[PDB]
Amino acid sequence: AALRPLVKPKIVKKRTKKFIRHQSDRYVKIKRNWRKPRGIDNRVRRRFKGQILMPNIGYGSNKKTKHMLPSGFRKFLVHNVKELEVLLMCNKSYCAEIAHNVSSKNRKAIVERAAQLAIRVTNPNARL
Amino acid sequence: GVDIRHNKDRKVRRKEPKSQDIYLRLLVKLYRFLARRTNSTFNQVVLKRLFMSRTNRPPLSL
Amino acid sequence: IAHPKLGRRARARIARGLR
Amino acid sequence: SAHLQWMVVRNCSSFLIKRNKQTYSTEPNNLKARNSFRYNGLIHRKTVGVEPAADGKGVVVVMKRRSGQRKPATSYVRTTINKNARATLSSIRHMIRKNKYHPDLRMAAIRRASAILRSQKPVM
Amino acid sequence: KGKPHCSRNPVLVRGIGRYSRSAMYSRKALYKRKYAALATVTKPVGGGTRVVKLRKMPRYYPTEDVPRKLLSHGKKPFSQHVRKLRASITPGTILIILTGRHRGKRVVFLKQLSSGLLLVTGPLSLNRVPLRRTHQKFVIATSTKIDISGVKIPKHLTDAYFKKKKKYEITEQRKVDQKAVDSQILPKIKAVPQLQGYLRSVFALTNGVYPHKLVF
Amino acid sequence: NFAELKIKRLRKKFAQKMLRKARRKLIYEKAKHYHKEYRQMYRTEIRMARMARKAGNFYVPAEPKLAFVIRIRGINGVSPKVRKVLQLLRLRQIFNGTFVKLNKASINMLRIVEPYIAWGYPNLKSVNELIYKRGYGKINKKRIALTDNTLIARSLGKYNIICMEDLIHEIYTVGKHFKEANNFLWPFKLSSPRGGMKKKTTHFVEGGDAGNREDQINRLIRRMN
Amino acid sequence: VLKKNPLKNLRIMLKLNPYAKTMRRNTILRQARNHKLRVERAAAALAAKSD
RNA sequence: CCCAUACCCGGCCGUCGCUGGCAGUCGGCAGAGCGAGAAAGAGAGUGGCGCGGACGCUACGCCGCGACGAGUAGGAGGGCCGCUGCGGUGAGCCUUGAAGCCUAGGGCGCGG
RNA sequence: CACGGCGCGUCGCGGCGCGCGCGAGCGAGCGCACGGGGUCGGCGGCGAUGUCGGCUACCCACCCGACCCGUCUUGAAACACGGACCAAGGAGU
RNA sequence: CUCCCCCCU
RNA sequence: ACCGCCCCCCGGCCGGCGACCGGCCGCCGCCGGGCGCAUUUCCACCGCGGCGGUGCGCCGCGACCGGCUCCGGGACGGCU
Ligand SMILES: [Mg+2]
Ligand SMILES: [Mg+2]
Ligand SMILES: [Mg+2]
Ligand SMILES: [Mg+2]
Ligand SMILES: [Mg+2]
Ligand SMILES: [Mg+2]
Ligand SMILES: [Mg+2]
Ligand SMILES: [Mg+2]
Ligand SMILES: [Mg+2]
Ligand SMILES: [Mg+2]
Ligand SMILES: [Mg+2]
Ligand SMILES: [Mg+2]
Ligand SMILES: [Mg+2]
Ligand SMILES: [Mg+2]
Ligand SMILES: [Mg+2]
Ligand SMILES: [Mg+2]
Repeated sequence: AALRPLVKPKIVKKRTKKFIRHQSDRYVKIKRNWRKPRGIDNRVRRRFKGQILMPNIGYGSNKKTKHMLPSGFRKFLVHNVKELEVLLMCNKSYCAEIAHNVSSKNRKAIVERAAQLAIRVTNPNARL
Repeated sequence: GVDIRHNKDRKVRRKEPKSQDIYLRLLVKLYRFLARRTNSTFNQVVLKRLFMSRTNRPPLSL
Repeated sequence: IAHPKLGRRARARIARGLR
Repeated sequence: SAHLQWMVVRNCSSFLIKRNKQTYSTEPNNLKARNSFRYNGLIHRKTVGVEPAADGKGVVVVMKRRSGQRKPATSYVRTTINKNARATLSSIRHMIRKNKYHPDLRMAAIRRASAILRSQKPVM
Repeated sequence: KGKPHCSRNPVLVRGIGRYSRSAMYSRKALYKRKYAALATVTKPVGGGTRVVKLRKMPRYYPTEDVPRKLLSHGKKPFSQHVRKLRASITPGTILIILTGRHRGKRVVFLKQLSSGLLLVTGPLSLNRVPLRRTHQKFVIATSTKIDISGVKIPKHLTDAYFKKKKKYEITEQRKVDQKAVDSQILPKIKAVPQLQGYLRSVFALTNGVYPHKLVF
Repeated sequence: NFAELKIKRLRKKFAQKMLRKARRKLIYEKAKHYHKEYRQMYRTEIRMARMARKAGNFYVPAEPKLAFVIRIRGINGVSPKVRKVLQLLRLRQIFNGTFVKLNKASINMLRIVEPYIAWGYPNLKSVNELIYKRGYGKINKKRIALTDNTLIARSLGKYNIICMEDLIHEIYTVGKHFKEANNFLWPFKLSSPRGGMKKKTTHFVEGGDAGNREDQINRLIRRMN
Repeated sequence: VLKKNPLKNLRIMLKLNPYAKTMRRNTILRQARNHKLRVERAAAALAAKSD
């Protein structure tokens, strides 16, 4: 029975696959990170049929559900206890995440404070 | 497909002062409100001239 | 009658007559 | 004045934290903990704050006084309320409304007080 | 005061009346119908008296709340939806259940219920189905009918009666109601030759026969 | 106080309500008169043709004054002159349509762009359906769907057009302010012709769809809207 | 504002043009009367043919 | 009868235009409007109980309507994209484990 | 029949049109809906060591599509040139 | 917010 | 010596003390302590109780309303 957001709308994504850089499968030196091809003969650049799609602004998600976690909350990164009280009034829509550098000794305190303050934490048992 | 041209689609006039100082921006806030909630066009002209650049606001002699 | 200016008195007339 | 220092501090505050497409404000007397002209607790002459009591139970309400604007030591008056939730909220509401003291923060102060109170109640 | 009269115009078509504005002004006889121009309770206490305020303020406001909704008109709860029935379905008709546990069993239909479900039963003495509800979409209505206009079914049975509770035990009330209905239904179907065996049988599709071709 | 102010509020409210009722009655009677006028016009041609036949002579009806034009070719590869005429006629998109009043200038202008348009003489029912279903108004340089009479009444109040009936009557009869009414009317965006076309490239006379079809434009409209 | 079709929405059509209601009422009544007249005339003609 | 990224209807992203709207959060010290076919005052005046009412507004913000969106050479804008160092600031993080590296784990962003 | 009061009625052509007063332009309630964008005040099942959910990402299968990039060029998949692969460095200061 | 009449439960 | 400007003292006005107040009085609010003593006030639990808001663990179905579409069946009328 985790804490639930104020409203849980139906998140719809126009696309879920990652945008793969052209010819990144043929070579290891070509990273998967997207780069717009600029060759004069490039099929991907010229938008030929059955080729790798290029990211447009048209794929942008709607503003109402943008950046929402599947649980319905929005992420916010915290490093210590004091930053947790910032989310006191952004309670029913914004969840907290402990930064990976935080030691377990402080992590337990942060998670217990969040338990008091009724703020959801997406990684509450990250060190046990 | 629509038979139109997009060359002059975007107008170039200034929406806000390029300057970054705060006093002029406060004046701009006040005269924005005055222009949009008053029918007098003097406020509109003054706000437009507030937006302008230095070379477009030449000094006036006594 | 439908004219806002000249039809005011006629509108008053029919409104009172309905009573 | 007030708008002047707001223009000064809207983007260059030590209390400003901006990350994850968000922005938050940190200074003490700021309900909702967010960067805005209304809720900034250091700019306005009349300011309301709600904090948890130093003791484990209760709520401290802080009101900015009118005279000592440039005297930080004697500028805030603090009152501790330690009662049931309904009467605590009623007292805060009366203090905000019947004093005509920054009425736009009435609901924000009530919401923040309610929260602090719940936090103070033992967990399940 | 004044007894509420019925509407003076029959509905010609939905949303259009038979008589016009002047005909209505005449029929209503409006030419002679002209017209012209809590939160506190005092209680004694053993002190004195206290003005207790019912509807007291809440002791907790949530961190944030959703706004109201815009108003819409054409949307009504399921209780007062208008109920539709297929023309081919009349009391005393044989239906073929298509989706229940009783797949393809020929069943006699009795009454349309209040929520739109069909109150159906083939006497469980022969085809083994009790008083039951069935959606009108999930049944095939064949063109064979018996005459049940002269039978009485209890008025106490309804959707509240057939609503599921909470192992399911059949009640003596269920048994007696089923007996009361079937004691009148069975002789009617026994009059028609070769109808009891027809109801006992189960509908099925063999190769070479197609629903769009075969008529029922 | 305000013992008079409160009653004045509802006095103003009642005055506005009575004004609205009077306006509704006015437009209702104007619609009835327009229906009578349409019936009269329809029967007059029949009467004249009958009397001419009885006398043994011929009655040539008046040349139509209103035409409907639909663009039936794309944007790619258009001669500059044809492009300019299409821009002037406000057909910048395939399966756009508009009304044109007829004279020597309109005849020659349409002749220039015959291969790109299908045009004809619209029927009263066609005008009604086009105005009611696809009719949007050009208010404040914005395409606004006409869902209330006040939108028409403001843009064309000075020309005594105050509702859909005035707009339709003025368009169909080519009134004194037909130019203003048509310009206020945004170009119609018609769907593709259900059932297909015969042949887009060639002329209607030789079995195609381009060019002038006298009254078959109504058949075309029935499937294009 | 969502644009509904006046040609299919009776009250939208009435909002835009009130006289449409009287038109539709008149045509419905006229059609019903004409159909009744034709039916009775056909019945009388059949009776006369039988005679 | 079949179907294109064409046309029609709908949703969503963005751009442009309206140089559009909002400082009116005017509350027991109050009275909750400026959508309504018609340039302009819910004009001011003088004589015949229960103490109560959501969100807002980083105005470089928020909100509403329309139209539109191909692109080499090239031009411009925005990047809470990224790398290294410096002045400030986070009563920041860290041997109860930083940097770096690996991952069939959970996610965000159109993308970096 | 989107007709409905009384008057003074010429505000008038012969009555209709069409003006001036009538506490002076304030009657109220309920109800239904083809009425400024969907609701149900409607329901049914399956859930503890074998089952429920996991767009994407791991592997595999199938149908459709699909020629290797960069470059000069009117024209590149080219029987045009550079390129085995990987790491680091590398060019409008 | 006038008054009657008719029919079915 | 004269003129201009500025600082200080005194006298008289105007304005502000919301980038800048003290005392007195009045009104209101809050807090601490008594008065108050339980048909008031508060805390916790139960009902498969109701209203309102948000949602269903997963898989499904139905109903009516509206928008946009494709199609079918009737009936009426006009030029003819
Ligand atoms: Mg090329
Ligand atoms: Mg386009
Ligand atoms: Mg340009
Ligand atoms: Mg071509
Ligand atoms: Mg077809
Ligand atoms: Mg050609
Ligand atoms: Mg569209
Ligand atoms: Mg582009
Ligand atoms: Mg790997
Ligand atoms: Mg293939
Ligand atoms: Mg080369
Ligand atoms: Mg070249
Ligand atoms: Mg060679
Ligand atoms: Mg070479
Ligand atoms: Mg080589
Ligand atoms: Mg490198």
